[PDB]
Amino acid sequence: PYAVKVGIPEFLSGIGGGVETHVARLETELGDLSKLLVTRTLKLKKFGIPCKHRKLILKYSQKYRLGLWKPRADAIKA
Amino acid sequence: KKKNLIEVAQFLPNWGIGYHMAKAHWNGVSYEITKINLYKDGRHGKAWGIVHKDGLRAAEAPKKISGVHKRCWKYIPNLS
Amino acid sequence: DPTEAVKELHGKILDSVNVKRSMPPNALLWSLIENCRKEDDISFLFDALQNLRRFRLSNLRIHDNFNCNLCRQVAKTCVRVGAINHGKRALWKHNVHGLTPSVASAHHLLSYALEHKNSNLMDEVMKLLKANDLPLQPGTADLVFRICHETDSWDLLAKYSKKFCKAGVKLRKTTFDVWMEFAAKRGDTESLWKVDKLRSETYTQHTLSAAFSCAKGFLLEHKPEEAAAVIQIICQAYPDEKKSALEAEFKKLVNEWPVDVLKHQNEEDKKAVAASLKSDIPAMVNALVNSGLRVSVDLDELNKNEALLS
RNA sequence: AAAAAAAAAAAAAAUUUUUUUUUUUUUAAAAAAAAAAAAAAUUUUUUUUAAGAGUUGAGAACAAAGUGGCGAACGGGUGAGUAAGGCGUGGGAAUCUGCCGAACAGUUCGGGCUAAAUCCCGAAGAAAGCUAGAAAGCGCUGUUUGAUGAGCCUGCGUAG
RNA sequence: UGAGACACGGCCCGGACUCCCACGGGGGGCAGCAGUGGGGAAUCUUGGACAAUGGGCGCAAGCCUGAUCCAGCAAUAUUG
RNA sequence: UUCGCCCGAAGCAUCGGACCAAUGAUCACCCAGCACUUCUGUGUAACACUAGUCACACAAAGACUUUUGGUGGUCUUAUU
Ligand SMILES: [K+]
Ligand SMILES: [K+]
Ligand SMILES: [Mg+2]
Ligand SMILES: [Mg+2]
Ligand SMILES: [Mg+2]
Ligand SMILES: [Mg+2]
Ligand SMILES: [Mg+2]
Ligand SMILES: [Mg+2]
Ligand SMILES: [Mg+2]
Ligand SMILES: [Mg+2]
Ligand SMILES: [Mg+2]
Ligand SMILES: [Mg+2]
Ligand SMILES: [Mg+2]
Ligand SMILES: [Mg+2]
Ligand SMILES: [Mg+2]
Ligand SMILES: [Mg+2]
Repeated sequence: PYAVKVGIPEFLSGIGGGVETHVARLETELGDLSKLLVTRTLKLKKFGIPCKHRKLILKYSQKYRLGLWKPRADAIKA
Repeated sequence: KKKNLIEVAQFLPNWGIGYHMAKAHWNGVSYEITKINLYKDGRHGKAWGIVHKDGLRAAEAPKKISGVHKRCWKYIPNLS
Repeated sequence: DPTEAVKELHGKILDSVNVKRSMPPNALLWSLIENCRKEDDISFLFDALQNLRRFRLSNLRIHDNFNCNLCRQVAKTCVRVGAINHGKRALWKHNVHGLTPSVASAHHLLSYALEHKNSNLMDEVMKLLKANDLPLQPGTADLVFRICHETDSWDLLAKYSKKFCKAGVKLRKTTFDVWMEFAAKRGDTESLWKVDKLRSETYTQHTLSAAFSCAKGFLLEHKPEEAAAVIQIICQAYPDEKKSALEAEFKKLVNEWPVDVLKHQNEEDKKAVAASLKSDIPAMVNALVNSGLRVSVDLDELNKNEALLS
């Protein structure tokens, strides 16, 4: 039920809550999802991501790296 | 709409006494019905059963079944 | 749509069950059964059965299904009016009406199928017997062989005779007579001696109609001597009670047997069998009169049949 | 409309092929609901209605509205009243105490609220069940306790 | 009702004041945080976040929290 | 601020009728069920020549029992 190949856009679309508007900027500046999983708040603040979206991205990065959460594969057809 | 234990036992001879009932997500466990306490509407009630672990009986005296009105129940046609 | 005895009876029940919350007498249910007249009024009866089952478990604490005779009678009432779908719903193993499937309900359905000449209704009733795990019985075999006699269905004969013989049932004499006489109507000689061998395994002494059919099979081989000896030994071992019946069966020879045995042949075989019977059956009548049998036959009906000029 | 594993190389490409387990059916070993239109020798392709229905198989949200539990007696504000039923300080006996810690025993059966319940009523002895998704994990009840609070009383001290 | 209240943002009744009303009748209580009139010589933003600490509910994930934390205004104070 | 009278909203309390509306206990009565009896009807299996004979279920009745469900009475109204 989860996405097999997970990148930055699948991760951010699985988080939801309007945070998927920063897919293009985070692809341009961070590129790799493994870089995003260890990005902290000052770097995301420099990229123009607001407070609640920053906190959501960091929360689900910590959840994803521990196995506690995976993005669902049902968000494949836009 | 999914069926609870009573709404499955209506399509059963002798009200399902003697048959093995299980929840749909259960894997290797079922209850062998001993008494059904039907309510007025015919869709809800209580149930008493004998628990079977891996097709083998594990208890001597029957007990009241939890979650009878949950809409996830089914009967096993092979164990009964 | 409903008959008025039935609307009133249904209500008095659905009113005792629902409003008074007390069990009605059994007589009201049984009179709702006896007063069904049209097809639409047995949906009322099934609604009554469902409500009485719900009340029996809910108030009386009765888990048991409705008993055997009640299921027999609801099936026979469902088929006496003529609603076969709800009639055959009494054979269902899983139903909300508390109906236990029995051999008797299927016997009612097959009695209707015999009396109304319904060939596929065999296939649904027997598939319902197999599906709802009811055992195969000699009376079921009796009714099945009797109907597939009357419907020109040799495939049903072969399939269900294999099923019954694999099931290990003990076929009665009458169904053996029906089998042998229908194989005489069709002309399968090898199957005729096969079922004769099977019945000789089953019973010892021949009866009238089966020695009759053995004579038919021998006459299909144009060997009237063995046929004459067989009907001689079956005529000696009887008293004079069925003197009209044996004459009626000899009228069956001179009227209906050649037509039935030549409907299933090809045209050159129709010519061959017409010539062979025209050579054998007058010699057969003269042999029977020579042996001492006083049998009244009509030899003009040999040429009065419209089939025997093929 | 079943579970697990692999698919990278020659003569427009998402979903299929192969291997092992498993439920059921069909003819004792193998094989694998109704109607319309078409094709082939009963099966296949497309479409409509399925499913108060011989157990429809999984899934997602249900907040959409509720019943129920717990908390809204804490935290926050102000000093109107109050001259002693208050406060400060020290004691007491005639009490209760959710949540929290630690023992023991139980957790049975009927009915009612359009439907149900850990909601309400009744019987014993008091109770209440959920979860094989949270199956020996929560929860409830009775009895002994610790801890924390609360109620009650009182000596002394406390304006003009 | 509740273990706990005779309960600031619960209920019932009476009173004064006040807002709707389709005119039958309903509704309200900043001495919570901001803020406004008024009185006065005179006393502030209709701010941000639940990141920390504390608290309620939940098994958790979390969700609430003008408690708080932190910014804003004012020589009002401070051995700067 | 206090005292004496008149009135008495909501509410806690106390009575009183009331079998009001439930609940409980106890009486009957009616179906229905479990075991039983049948010279009864309707099925299944042998047999017998088509008639017996067992096995069923009859709910088809019977009648003392006993139970589930109802209905109608009582309780010094017994608990709300
Ligand atoms: K916080
Ligand atoms: K100054
Ligand atoms: Mg409050
Ligand atoms: Mg307070
Ligand atoms: Mg303060
Ligand atoms: Mg102060
Ligand atoms: Mg409380
Ligand atoms: Mg109280
Ligand atoms: Mg307020
Ligand atoms: Mg203020
Ligand atoms: Mg001024
Ligand atoms: Mg906290
Ligand atoms: Mg907790
Ligand atoms: Mg604030
Ligand atoms: Mg200075
Ligand atoms: Mg009053």
